[PDB]
Amino acid sequence: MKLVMAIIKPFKLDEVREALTSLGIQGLTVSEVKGFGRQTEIYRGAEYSVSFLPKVKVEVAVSDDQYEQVVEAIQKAANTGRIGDGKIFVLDIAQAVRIRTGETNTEAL
Amino acid sequence: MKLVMAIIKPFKLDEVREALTSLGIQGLTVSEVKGFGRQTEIYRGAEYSVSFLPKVKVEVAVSDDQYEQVVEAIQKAANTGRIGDGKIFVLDIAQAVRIRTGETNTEAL
Amino acid sequence: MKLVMAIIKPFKLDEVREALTSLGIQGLTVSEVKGFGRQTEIYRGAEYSVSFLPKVKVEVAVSDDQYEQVVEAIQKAANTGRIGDGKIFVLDIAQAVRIRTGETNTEAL
Ligand SMILES: Nc1ncnc2c1ncn2[C@@H]1O[C@H](COP(=O)(O)OP(=O)(O)O)[C@@H](O)[C@H]1O
Ligand SMILES: Nc1ncnc2c1ncn2[C@@H]1O[C@H](COP(=O)(O)OP(=O)(O)O)[C@@H](O)[C@H]1O
Ligand SMILES: Nc1ncnc2c1ncn2[C@@H]1O[C@H](COP(=O)(O)OP(=O)(O)O)[C@@H](O)[C@H]1O
Repeated sequence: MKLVMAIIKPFKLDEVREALTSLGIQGLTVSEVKGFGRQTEIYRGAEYSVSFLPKVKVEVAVSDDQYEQVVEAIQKAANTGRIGDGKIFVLDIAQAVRIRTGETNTEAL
Repeated sequence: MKLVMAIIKPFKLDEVREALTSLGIQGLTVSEVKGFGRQTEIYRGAEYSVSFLPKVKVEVAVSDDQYEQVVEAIQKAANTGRIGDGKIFVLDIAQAVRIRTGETNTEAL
Repeated sequence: MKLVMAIIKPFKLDEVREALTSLGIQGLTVSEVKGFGRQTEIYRGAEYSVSFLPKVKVEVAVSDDQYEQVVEAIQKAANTGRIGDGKIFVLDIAQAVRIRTGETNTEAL
C-alpha cells in the first residue's frame, strides 16, 4: 500500500478528482495549504511573510498495483507547464483500517 | 516509531482524544480536511465541486510498542457503523526530535 | 529522499523559513493545525474542547544528503526552550515527481 501525496494548484482539484474517478479511485482527502517555492514586510526587526501561495494537498491511499497509474493520472491532470504546478510524493503505508467495519489493508481502501 | 494518521468524522474528535488520553497519549496534531468518497455545478465547461464533506485528520507519533493499541482505540472511538466513518493509516517514522530539548526518537514523543 | 515534517509555534515560521533558505531549501508546504499536548466545556453529557493551541505544520521533501542538516536547522530556528515548541518527524519518500516537467526523484525536489 502507498500514500500518494500531491501538492497542486487549487484550480486543478476538480480535474484531478475526475482523472482519479475514471480510474475507480473516488476516496481521497484534501487539505488547504500554503506554498513557498521558486511578499514580505519588515516589522520590528524581522522580515514577515505577508502573502502566500494557496495550494491544495491531495492524499490518497492506494494499493501497490494502483499507485503508478494514480501518480501518472495526477501528473497529467494537474500539469499546466507553468511554474508552481507542484509535486507528487509517494510514501509507504504499513497498515490500514476502515473505521466502519474493521477491515484491514487492501480491503480497507 | 510509527505515525498513525486517522481521518474521522469531526464530531468524533473529542471521543478519540479521550480514548487516547486513557492510554497515556495526549500529544496529537489535528488538521481540518475535506473528504471525497462513497454536489457539483457545471460552469463554463466543467463540473465544479460546490459541497464538501468535512473531516478531521488526527496525526499521532507513537512507539512501536504503542501503535497497535492506538489504532484499536481510535477505531473503537471513531466508529458509528454508518458510511463515512473514515480510515486509519500507519506509516513508519525514521527519526524524531523534540524541538525544546533536542531529545530524539522514543524520548521525543 | 525524506519528508521532514515539523510542528512548530506559528510565530516561528518566518525564522524557520529563513534558516531553510540559507541552506538552499526554499520549497516547502505549510499547513495550519491544532495542537493537543502537555479548555473544555461539559454539554449534554460530554466534555467538549472549546480552546485549541494553534500550530504550523511544515513539510519539506529533501534528499538523503540534505535531511540531517534540515532537521538541525529547523530545530535550532524553532526552539524557544519553553513548552510547546513542537516536534520534527522524518519519513521516507519512495518516489517523487515534479508535475510541471515529469522529472523524478532528486531532480524533482
Ligand atoms: N521540496 C519540497 N517539499 C515540499 N513541498 C514542496 C517542495 N517543492 C515544492 N513544494 C510545494 O510545491 C509548490 C510549487 O513549487 P515551485 O518550486 O514553486 O514550482 P515547481 O514545482 O513548478 O518548480 C510550492 O509552493 C510548495 O507548496
Ligand atoms: N483511499 C483513501 N485515501 C485517502 N482518504 C480516504 C480514502 N478512502 C476514504 N478516505 C477518507 O475517508 C472518508 C470516508 O470515506 P468513505 O468511502 O466515504 O466511507 P467509508 O470509509 O465508510 O467507506 C473520505 O471522505 C476521505 O476523507
Ligand atoms: N506524539 C505526537 N504526535 C503528534 N503530534 C505531537 C506529538 N507530541 C506533540 N505533538 C504536537 O506538538 C505540540 C507540542 O507538544 P507538547 O507536548 O505540548 O510540547 P513539547 O513538545 O515541548 O513537550 C502539540 O500541540 C502537538 O501539535
